[PDB]
Amino acid sequence: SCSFDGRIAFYRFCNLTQVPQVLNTTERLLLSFNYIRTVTASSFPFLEQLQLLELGSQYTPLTIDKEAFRNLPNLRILDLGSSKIYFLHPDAFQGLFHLFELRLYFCGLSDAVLKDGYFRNLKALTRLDLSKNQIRSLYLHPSFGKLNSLKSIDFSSNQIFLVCEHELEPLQGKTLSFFSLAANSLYSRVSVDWGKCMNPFRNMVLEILDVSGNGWTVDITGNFSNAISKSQAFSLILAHHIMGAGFGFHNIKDPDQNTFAGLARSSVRHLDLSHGFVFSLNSRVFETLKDLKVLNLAYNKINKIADEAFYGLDNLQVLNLSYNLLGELYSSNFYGLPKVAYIDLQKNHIAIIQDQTFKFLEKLQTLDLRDNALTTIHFIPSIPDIFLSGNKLVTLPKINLTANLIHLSENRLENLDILYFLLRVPHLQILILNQNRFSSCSGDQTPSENPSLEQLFLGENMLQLAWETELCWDVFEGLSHLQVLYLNHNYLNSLPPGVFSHLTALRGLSLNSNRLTVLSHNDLPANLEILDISRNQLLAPNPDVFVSLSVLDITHNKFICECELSTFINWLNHTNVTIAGPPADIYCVYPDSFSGVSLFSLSTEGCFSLFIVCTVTLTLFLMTILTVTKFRDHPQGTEPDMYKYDAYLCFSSKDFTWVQNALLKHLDTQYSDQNRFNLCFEERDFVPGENRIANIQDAIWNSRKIVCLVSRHFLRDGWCLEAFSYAQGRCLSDLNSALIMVVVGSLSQYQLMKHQSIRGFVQKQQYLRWPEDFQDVGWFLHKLSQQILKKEKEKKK
Amino acid sequence: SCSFDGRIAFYRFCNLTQVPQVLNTTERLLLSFNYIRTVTASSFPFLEQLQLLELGSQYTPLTIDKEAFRNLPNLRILDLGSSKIYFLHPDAFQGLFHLFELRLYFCGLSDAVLKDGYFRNLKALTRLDLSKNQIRSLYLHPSFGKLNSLKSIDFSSNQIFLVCEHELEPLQGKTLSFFSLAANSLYSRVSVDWGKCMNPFRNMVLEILDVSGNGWTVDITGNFSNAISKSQAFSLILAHHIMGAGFGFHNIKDPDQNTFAGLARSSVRHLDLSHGFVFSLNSRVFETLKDLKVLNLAYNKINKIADEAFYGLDNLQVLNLSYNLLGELYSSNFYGLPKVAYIDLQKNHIAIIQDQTFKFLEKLQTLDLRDNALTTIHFIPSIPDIFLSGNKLVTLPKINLTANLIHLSENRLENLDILYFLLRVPHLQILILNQNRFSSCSGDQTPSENPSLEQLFLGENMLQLAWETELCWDVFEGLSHLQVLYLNHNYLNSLPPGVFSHLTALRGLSLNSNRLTVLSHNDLPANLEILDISRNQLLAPNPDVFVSLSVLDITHNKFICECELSTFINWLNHTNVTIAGPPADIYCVYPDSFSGVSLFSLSTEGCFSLFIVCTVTLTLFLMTILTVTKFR
Ligand SMILES: *[C@@H]1O[C@H](CO[C@@H]2O[C@@H](C)[C@@H](O)[C@@H](O)[C@@H]2O)[C@@H](O)[C@H](O)[C@H]1NC(C)=O
Ligand SMILES: *[C@@H]1O[C@H](CO[C@@H]2O[C@@H](C)[C@@H](O)[C@@H](O)[C@@H]2O)[C@@H](O)[C@H](O)[C@H]1NC(C)=O
Ligand SMILES: *[C@@H]1O[C@H](CO[C@@H]2O[C@@H](C)[C@@H](O)[C@@H](O)[C@@H]2O)[C@@H](O)[C@H](O)[C@H]1NC(C)=O
Ligand SMILES: *[C@@H]1O[C@H](CO[C@@H]2O[C@@H](C)[C@@H](O)[C@@H](O)[C@@H]2O)[C@@H](O)[C@H](O)[C@H]1NC(C)=O
Ligand SMILES: *[C@@H]1O[C@H](CO[C@@H]2O[C@@H](C)[C@@H](O)[C@@H](O)[C@@H]2O)[C@@H](O)[C@H](O)[C@H]1NC(C)=O
Ligand SMILES: *[C@@H]1O[C@H](CO[C@@H]2O[C@@H](C)[C@@H](O)[C@@H](O)[C@@H]2O)[C@@H](O)[C@H](O)[C@H]1NC(C)=O
Ligand SMILES: *[C@@H]1O[C@H](CO[C@@H]2O[C@@H](C)[C@@H](O)[C@@H](O)[C@@H]2O)[C@@H](O)[C@H](O)[C@H]1NC(C)=O
Ligand SMILES: *[C@@H]1O[C@H](CO[C@@H]2O[C@@H](C)[C@@H](O)[C@@H](O)[C@@H]2O)[C@@H](O)[C@H](O)[C@H]1NC(C)=O
Ligand SMILES: *[C@@H]1O[C@H](CO[C@@H]2O[C@@H](C)[C@@H](O)[C@@H](O)[C@@H]2O)[C@@H](O)[C@H](O)[C@H]1NC(C)=O
Ligand SMILES: *[C@@H]1O[C@H](CO[C@@H]2O[C@@H](C)[C@@H](O)[C@@H](O)[C@@H]2O)[C@@H](O)[C@H](O)[C@H]1NC(C)=O
Ligand SMILES: *[C@@H]1O[C@H](CO[C@@H]2O[C@@H](C)[C@@H](O)[C@@H](O)[C@@H]2O)[C@@H](O)[C@H](O)[C@H]1NC(C)=O
Ligand SMILES: *[C@@H]1O[C@H](CO[C@@H]2O[C@@H](C)[C@@H](O)[C@@H](O)[C@@H]2O)[C@@H](O)[C@H](O)[C@H]1NC(C)=O
Ligand SMILES: *[C@@H]1O[C@H](CO[C@@H]2O[C@@H](C)[C@@H](O)[C@@H](O)[C@@H]2O)[C@@H](O)[C@H](O)[C@H]1NC(C)=O
Ligand SMILES: *[C@@H]1O[C@H](CO[C@@H]2O[C@@H](C)[C@@H](O)[C@@H](O)[C@@H]2O)[C@@H](O)[C@H](O)[C@H]1NC(C)=O
Repeated sequence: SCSFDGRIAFYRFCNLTQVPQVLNTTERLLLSFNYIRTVTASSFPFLEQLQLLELGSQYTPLTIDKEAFRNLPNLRILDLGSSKIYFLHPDAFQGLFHLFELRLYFCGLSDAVLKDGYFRNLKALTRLDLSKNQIRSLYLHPSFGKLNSLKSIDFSSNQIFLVCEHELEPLQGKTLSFFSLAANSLYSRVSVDWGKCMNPFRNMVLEILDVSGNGWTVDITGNFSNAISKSQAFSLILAHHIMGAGFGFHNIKDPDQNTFAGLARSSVRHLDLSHGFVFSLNSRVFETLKDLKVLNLAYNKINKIADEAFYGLDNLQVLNLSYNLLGELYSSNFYGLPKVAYIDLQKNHIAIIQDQTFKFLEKLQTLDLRDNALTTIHFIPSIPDIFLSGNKLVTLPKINLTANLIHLSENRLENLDILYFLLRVPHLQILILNQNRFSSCSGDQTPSENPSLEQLFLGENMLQLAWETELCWDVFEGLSHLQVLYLNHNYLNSLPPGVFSHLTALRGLSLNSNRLTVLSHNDLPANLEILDISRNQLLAPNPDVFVSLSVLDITHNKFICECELSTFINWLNHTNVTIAGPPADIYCVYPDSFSGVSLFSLSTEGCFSLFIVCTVTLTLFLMTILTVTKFRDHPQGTEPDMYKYDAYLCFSSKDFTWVQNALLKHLDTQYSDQNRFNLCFEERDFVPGENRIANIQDAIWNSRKIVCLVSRHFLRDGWCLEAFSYAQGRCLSDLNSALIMVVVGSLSQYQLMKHQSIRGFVQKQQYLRWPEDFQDVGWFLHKLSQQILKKEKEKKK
Repeated sequence: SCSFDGRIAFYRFCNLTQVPQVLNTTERLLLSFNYIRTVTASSFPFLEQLQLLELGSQYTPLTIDKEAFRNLPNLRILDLGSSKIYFLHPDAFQGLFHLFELRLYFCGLSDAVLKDGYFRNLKALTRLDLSKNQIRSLYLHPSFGKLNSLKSIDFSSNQIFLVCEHELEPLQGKTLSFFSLAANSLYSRVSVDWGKCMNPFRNMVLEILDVSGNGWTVDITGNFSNAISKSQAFSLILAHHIMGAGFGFHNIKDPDQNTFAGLARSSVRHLDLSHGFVFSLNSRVFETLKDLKVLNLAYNKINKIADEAFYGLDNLQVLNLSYNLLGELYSSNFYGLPKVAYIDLQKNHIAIIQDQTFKFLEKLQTLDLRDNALTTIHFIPSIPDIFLSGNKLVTLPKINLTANLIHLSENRLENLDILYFLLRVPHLQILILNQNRFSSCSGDQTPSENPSLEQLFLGENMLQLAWETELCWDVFEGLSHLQVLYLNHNYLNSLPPGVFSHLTALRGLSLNSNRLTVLSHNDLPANLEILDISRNQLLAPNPDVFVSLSVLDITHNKFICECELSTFINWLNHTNVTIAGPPADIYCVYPDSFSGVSLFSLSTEGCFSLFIVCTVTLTLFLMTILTVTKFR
């Protein structure tokens, strides 16, 4: 099983009938590599909370009866992969109301025609997949008309030879409906129809159109381009064929001219050539298609790049050149792409990038160069974010203010390319430097000019000898990451106190996997929440302790447990458990006799054992069964009746910003995993079956208390339903702890209409107003967590 | 210190001068993560029986003087790793007579040229290593001529651009000397010399030749393959480059035909492609090389294999295909490998193996398939030994007499695959079955026909309900291993006496971690030396005792130290100390007052150290209910 109570998997166990042992709350069920064959009615009346029900995977089903999936309303998707169904029953998929996708990969369609298909009662049917089938006719059945949510379909590996006009009637029937027609993928078609009254693709807007391998020869694939004329399609991928680019080159230099002749009239926006194995890319390829807003080239082997190659693209935006470089490069790649913005040159084998490379550009706002090249920045436009990982030594950078994001992982940098790069990016926020193997660290000429520096990781790297200078002297909110910096403790003994002096808004410093001997403590910062210290050789105490410190990781370190240092072992004990890390991962090293004991067990004695270990286990057994009772909200299971909630939160819709961020989060954070402090709502947990006013009525009985949030808006339409209820039937008295008033905002007097119950709970004056200052934020949470846990007043007098 | 008197290790202690506290008999000294810098004469006149003296590891040695290692004749190896020496003194390594290997990993050679090197007085110098250096010239100094014991050297991460003929003169001087030239590994070379009177590798037999990453482009690397022509090399690894196989494919389809052109003349015997990241394996790769006596493909990612893929290999023997499977498989992989014998398909991800897989084979004598596939034996030739572990349910086996060794660990077997597989292996000797989780145990249809059965371990498994039948009725010298078999004590009561009946030449039976209630004793075997009995719930004595029993393990068991069973507690005593196990690990369980006391301390009476703790625990359990309800 993957997850307890929810996710259960059964990967090949050879069962005959379904598994009943599973619970009814199982949301993700997986039955594959098994056999059931005959699927009779009432198959799964057990589970009713399913979503991911991957049934069909080589389950070799022979037939399918009706009422198979009747008790599966919340059924999201169903994957009938590699199945062999012969008989298809009309009312088999009945009851599936929330069915979106449906994978019918190799369902064994011996009954090719889709007319007999039964996907009419599937309105939420979005992505209906049909691959590895034997469909002969592309003729869309009238049932597609009802399919409004139908967004994508993948017709691949079927058959379909001719594509008449009459086979596209339901298409023109819908005025607004996206359609990712992924047909003609790995087929054996021959010809199609053209002309007629209206072209088969005339007055028809499609989302996506794939033609991954259509014909056998270039001569028969030209007629098809004459039928796709006058068609408004977003994308159009011509993959698995084009081995070379050019004026209009595909295979043979003679019939390759009639191809672009039909796509010239149509205004193509997106053109992709993935897995096309384009060796050479001749001069001027996309010239007829200037309306190409976005292009795509994934997994290729480009080598011929002319200065007139990308010409024609007057308005390009996106362009992913993923794995298609290597084999030298020239100067000025994109000379005709001023409006370019996003480019993805991930995973390549470029040697050395020249100076003038990213010439004639301006609107470039995102440069992703993962494992691209040796990187040489000189004429790189205003790009806010850039990714440069998996590289080597980098040369002088050249960027501007616009750069607010930048990444550098798994590299080999120096103290030059980092200084100048930061000199003009005060808008920088996130920055990463993991496993860069820093060579030399300057005194203060590397991380200069960067006030808004938020994230800054310096893990796995080396410095000039050891840390002995302050680099972060201008970084206020600098969250550093010092993981194994190979720092020699000899120079760390006289560590400059002016390093952790400027840092005032530090969230947490992580000094782990390091190699120090004396753990200095400069508690100048006051916003430090954590300090990870593990895999070290520390053994030195310090009276100076931070104020906001809470979680101090100090596990697995060379601790000397003898009579020499008794002041250090004394500090860690005085710091209570509230200020310490897992005691379980702390053992003494130096001691040969005693090895594997936590510091919170060693005896502080100055330099009969069976009695010692027998008395201490008794003293342990004297307190551990005396403090768990005392130490360990109001238990719902001990309540007289059966209440489901602790407090019903009554509020307004305009004041959701507070009830959703502060109130709920501060009352749910405690005993969250224990699910003890539950809150009743009116929109999160309701009954459609029920009435508005009464929805609150039931919430009163179920909840232990009622904590409303009176406001200048809560009176406008939140009290209009409450006051009316108090008139007829009474429930909440005056001086009872059952009701708790909370004033989030001062409410005037003119707002109060003729309601007599609103001014009744204000007369008693027992509300909990929201403090204005931030220092008072806590005294409110105290009482807000008290009055509710308070025992309700009894009925007797 | 690792071992008393001999092995002492000082891992990061920060000490200027060497540790004088060590003894003279210290054979293994480890001084790393420290600092000494100036190494003056008479460094270690204390220790004189050293062998493993790893000195240099980031010890940042600035300079080195003479007479440093004078008092270290028995000094075997020295590893100066990650060091930074500037000045090299000629007579620095004097006195080393038994110095074999020498690791100079990143010694910081600011004085690149090796002419200034001083390794003449080192005759025992076998494996001289020089990695991560800055050597520019491959020119071998005349000093190599004296190095007769010089077997291997690793020239990696240096510089070396051109490899002339004149840089390979000391080689031709020696008529008999193995040399594992591991040069050109991660360099930045460009070209070499060709033609001339004689080729640079003409009339020169080498043991090993590594070229892990040489050029930058396929074009410049083709010149190198034309200079290595006519060379008698035992091995030749082309690693970290070939991302695809084929008729002679490497990178670009045009300049990859001139590669095999030069290696065609030279008769290659060993060809390895480790860490090559070979994805696709086209048809017919090694065709020009038919003299390849042995092959090797370690750490690769082979998706699919063609039928004519392994074509060309006429006389193959060894073939370690370690971690390079997954991605479906076809029928008849090695159709052209009759003479193949040893193959290593360790660590792979194969779903199911077809019927006809090991077709056209015969001289296969050792099949190692550690964590290979679901294993489906059908057309397997005469293979004496085979290793099948880290697998799942195994189907009907098909082997012959030739199989004398077989292993099965960490699996899920039944009573079918073990029966038939044993029906034709009377020559079997060793057999392991640790953690196989046996499903159903047959009465006598599983361990049949196997007289020469020597080792037979049945640790961690299950049987039909419990042990209640004699399986080893034909196994004479069968050394069983019964560790935790989940045997229910209810059926163990009527344990068939005919189980330990046939077993006469038994060395020792291990009945540990089990869960029996009564310990029976059928002393029929007269050769049983030992009988491990621990982690059980036994409490039954028996007059029948073996004769050759010496060590009887009987610790950590549910023993009832009361007045009920007095005959059992009286037996373990008469059996003397010579026939017993560690009394220290024997404590009473059932009792609550008398707890934690060895059977050889209990008194036999009819119905004082561990007594005071039983009284102080009561007094503190009485004085507590008193002062708790009062305090807080
Ligand atoms: C999973 O299925 C196992 C196999 O069930 C059947 O076993 C015999 C009787 C044959 O008829 C075979 O075709 C069947 O597959 C069960 O033993 C097992 O109990 C099942 N798991 C559950 C739900 O307990
Ligand atoms: C699993 O769920 C089964 C069906 O539960 C309910 O049955 C009736 C009472 C209706 O209220 C219906 O809406 C529900 O589906 C139970 O019969 C069964 O006891 C459950 N399994 C467990 C946990 O016992
Ligand atoms: C492309 O279409 C061309 C014209 O097809 C038909 O030719 C005659 C039979 C007319 O009467 C009418 O049916 C059409 O105009 C073909 O000559 C050519 O072969 C086609 N290309 C292919 C698919 O091979
Ligand atoms: C850039 O292109 C990326 C890859 O696109 C495709 O992803 C799948 C469907 C493959 O099977 C293959 O055909 C392509 O590689 C996208 O993930 C990314 O969204 C694209 N950039 C944009 C516009 O966001
Ligand atoms: C980076 O910015 C340089 C300076 O641009 C501006 O100069 C004057 C006009 C002021 O308005 C000032 O605030 C600006 O900083 C440009 O000269 C330079 O071309 C830019 N770098 C690039 C992308 O070439
Ligand atoms: C150790 O902890 C002592 C108690 O701290 C807290 O005291 C009140 C406010 C309670 O809410 C309680 O639960 C807490 O444990 C401190 O008085 C003492 O200063 C601490 N030791 C140190 C590090 O000085
Ligand atoms: C745990 O620490 C105990 C108390 O620590 C401190 O002792 C003195 C020096 C006081 O002035 C005050 O700071 C604290 O109360 C020790 O009594 C005890 O032995 C320690 N436990 C262990 C691990 O032995
Ligand atoms: C190990 O070395 C310890 C100290 O050695 C050095 O002492 C001075 C000269 C400083 O430069 C210091 O940084 C060095 O670490 C000794 O105290 C110790 O006794 C030595 N270990 C032994 C052999 O007992
Ligand atoms: C270690 O050995 C030192 C030298 O002892 C001997 O000196 C002359 C006589 C030679 O025969 C030489 O081979 C011998 O090693 C001693 O000074 C020293 O005490 C010894 N260390 C110990 C074990 O105390
Ligand atoms: C490989 O060698 C090519 C030409 O080989 C010879 O070069 C000199 C010695 C001439 O005088 C003549 O003997 C030959 O033509 C170069 O064209 C080629 O660039 C070299 N490979 C590299 C490093 O690119
Ligand atoms: C079979 O191959 C085994 C391991 O292969 C590799 O050995 C060396 C070169 C290392 O690079 C290692 O990482 C590899 O796994 C050998 O142990 C074995 O000797 C080879 N078979 C032979 C011929 O004996
Ligand atoms: C296993 O052995 C079978 C029998 O081989 C022999 O048959 C006659 C000729 C006698 O000489 C007898 O002693 C031998 O046992 C073969 O038929 C069979 O092919 C072998 N199994 C394999 C590897 O296919
Ligand atoms: C150890 O055992 C000694 C011998 O016990 C029995 O002596 C007679 C009565 C025979 O019947 C024979 O079966 C046994 O050997 C005791 O005398 C001695 O008390 C024992 N030691 C202890 C634990 O007290
Ligand atoms: C117990 O051992 C008795 C004699 O003890 C042995 O005495 C001498 C001769 C040495 O061999 C010494 O090692 C022995 O401990 C036997 O008389 C007696 O039969 C043994 N008890 C049993 C198990 O029957």
